[PDB]
Amino acid sequence: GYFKIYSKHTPIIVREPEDLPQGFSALEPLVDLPIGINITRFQTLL
Amino acid sequence: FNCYFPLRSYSFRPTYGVGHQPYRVVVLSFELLHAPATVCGPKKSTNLV
Repeated sequence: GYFKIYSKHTPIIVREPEDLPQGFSALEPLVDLPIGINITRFQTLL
Repeated sequence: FNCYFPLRSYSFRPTYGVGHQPYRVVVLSFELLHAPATVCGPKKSTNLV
């Protein structure tokens, strides 16, 4: 039921295309939403 | 006439007796669903020894 979000902001210095950074960063939890809703599909918003 | 529409009204005047002087009633209906519990009673604490 619970919906959790993990995130960490990192200042990348590497160029933008196809460069997922070769390193390690542990993502910290932000919130724990006590919803009771099933989730099967998702989409980003821009 | 012969169309008695269902809306009626009250006639509260400030010298009525009990049973006719108006009351304010609210009901707090509780329910337990499959969702996680979000509303709960207070949890008092003690000192730090």
